[PDB]
Amino acid sequence: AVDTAEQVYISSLALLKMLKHGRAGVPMEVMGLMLGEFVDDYTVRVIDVFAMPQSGTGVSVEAVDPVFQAKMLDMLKQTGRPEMVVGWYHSHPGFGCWLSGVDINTQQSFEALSERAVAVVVDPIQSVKGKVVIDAFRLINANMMVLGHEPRQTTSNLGHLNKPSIQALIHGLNRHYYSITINYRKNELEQKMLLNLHKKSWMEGLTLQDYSEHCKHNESVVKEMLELAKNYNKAVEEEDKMTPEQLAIKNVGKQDPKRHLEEHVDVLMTSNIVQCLAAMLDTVVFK
Amino acid sequence: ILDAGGHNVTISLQSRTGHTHMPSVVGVLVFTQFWFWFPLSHFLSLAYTPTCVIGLNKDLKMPKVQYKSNCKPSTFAYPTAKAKKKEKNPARVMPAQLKVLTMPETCRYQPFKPLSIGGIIILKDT
Amino acid sequence: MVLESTMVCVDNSEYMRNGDFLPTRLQAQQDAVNIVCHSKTRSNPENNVGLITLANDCEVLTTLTPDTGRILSKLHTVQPKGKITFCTGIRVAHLALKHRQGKNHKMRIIAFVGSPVEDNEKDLVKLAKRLKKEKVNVDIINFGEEEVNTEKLTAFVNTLNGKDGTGSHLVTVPPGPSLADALISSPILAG
Ligand SMILES: [Zn+2]
Repeated sequence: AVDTAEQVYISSLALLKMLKHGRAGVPMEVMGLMLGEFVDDYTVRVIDVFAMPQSGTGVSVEAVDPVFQAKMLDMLKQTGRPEMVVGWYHSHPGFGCWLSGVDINTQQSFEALSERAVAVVVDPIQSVKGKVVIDAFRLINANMMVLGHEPRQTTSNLGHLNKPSIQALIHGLNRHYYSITINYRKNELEQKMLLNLHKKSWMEGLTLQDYSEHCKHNESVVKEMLELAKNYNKAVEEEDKMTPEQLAIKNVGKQDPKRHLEEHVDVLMTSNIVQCLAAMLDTVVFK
Repeated sequence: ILDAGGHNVTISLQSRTGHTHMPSVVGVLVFTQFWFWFPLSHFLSLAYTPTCVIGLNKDLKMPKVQYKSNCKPSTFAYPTAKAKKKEKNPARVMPAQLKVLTMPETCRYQPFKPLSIGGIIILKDT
Repeated sequence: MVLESTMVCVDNSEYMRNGDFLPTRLQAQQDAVNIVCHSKTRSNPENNVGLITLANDCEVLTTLTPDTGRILSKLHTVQPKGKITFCTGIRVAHLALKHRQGKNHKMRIIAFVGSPVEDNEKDLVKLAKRLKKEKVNVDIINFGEEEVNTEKLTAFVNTLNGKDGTGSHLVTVPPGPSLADALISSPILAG
């Protein structure tokens, strides 16, 4: 009846099980289920995500195992929080994560049982790092053809959700379906430690080891790559001295520059690793 | 916005005296983001302040006074010899037209205080 | 039916390996586990019963479950050699009772003491007041040879609960030859 702008509060554990259950099935599409609690119409939260087993029927409404749901909810009853089920999700690793005919064929069953049952799709392929990726879907009611199809009010999260407008074939589903907004709730302490957990890559493994491993190598065979860098000095800069003369012939910039800029400045930043970490030897060797 | 108050009133965040207007600033800063809360668009009505020349002499009594403005009628158009204004319902006026207008010389009611800006001011019977 | 979780405790003390209870206390307490698991089965289907070894190191090999099949498997080849340890034997089953998923089941423990224990009266009265705070009702059945007309155990059951608490009952082996079924015949009819 009443419709208002919707927001999905997600837990980091939910997103982890999302992409983990979707990565283990690549290329094959898997089928999960969404877990959470319905607070009201205009706000919704997914506090947990669990994965359904893969069967021979493929992705289908029959793929959900009832005895698996009974034993899982029993295992959730002995777990700290036994919250009620909400909706379903299925990964689409092989393509642009659009709902198929079987996805709506199970959607009238999930909307039958559960009032909302928001459908979520996730794919690893789109971006390796800096995008939410995933997806969002909700089935609009076909019984609403009488009234208008264009809510909500407080368009803030709506008009901002539509953008990019998500291609054509995806927004070809904007007829009969509509997306839903996703925000990351904190839970700042865990988000901060898990932030540093992946920062162990580019910072250091222990925040000590890996750049003490930079104290292990430490110019060692690292001058071999300086010899290849000084071979990049000779190579790139012997054709860099041909550039300014040619600039005087053609008069002047061909736009350009060749770039052929910066580069070995970073090699000199490794020379800052040379001077610093070797200056540590005076502290290491003496007392 | 452009037609607010039938073009007779507008938003003023700075009074001529040099003090800031609290309900207009408060009105527009809560009006900043209307997307989150739609009714916030109604709070901008507080930012609307009347711009008019009020010829009220004192108390309830309303004198009949008309004074001259030196600007051309092209500036008076709101989609010369003398302007026709109230005589205080006051009449609308532009902040740029307040410096060119002059108190009536031959009228029975003349202001004791030099007339510069609009609003409600004293008008003395002479 | 009555809601509760009964934790049976077999007596693995070295004094329990004798055949005074025909044919042997191993099969005698096995039938004791048989009659307590089948009675609790005939009592309520929701009752889950595990086992715990009291003597030497206390370890529950069978997680609390309504099915006694794995319990009957552990009754064989149990190797009940060791010195009886009391104070830890009740608390180890108390921790197994705090792992129950459902909180509507009352905490209940049944144990068999067939050996003289070195547990001081101060330790059993500290466990008595601790069980008073934890509400746990323990029904003990004394087998084997021990102090004639056991006192510290009788005073343990007495001081364990009160008002009513209906209750903790102690069944001591009579000083005479009898079958194990005759010893457990009284508790199965009335606690
Ligand atoms: Zn599919």
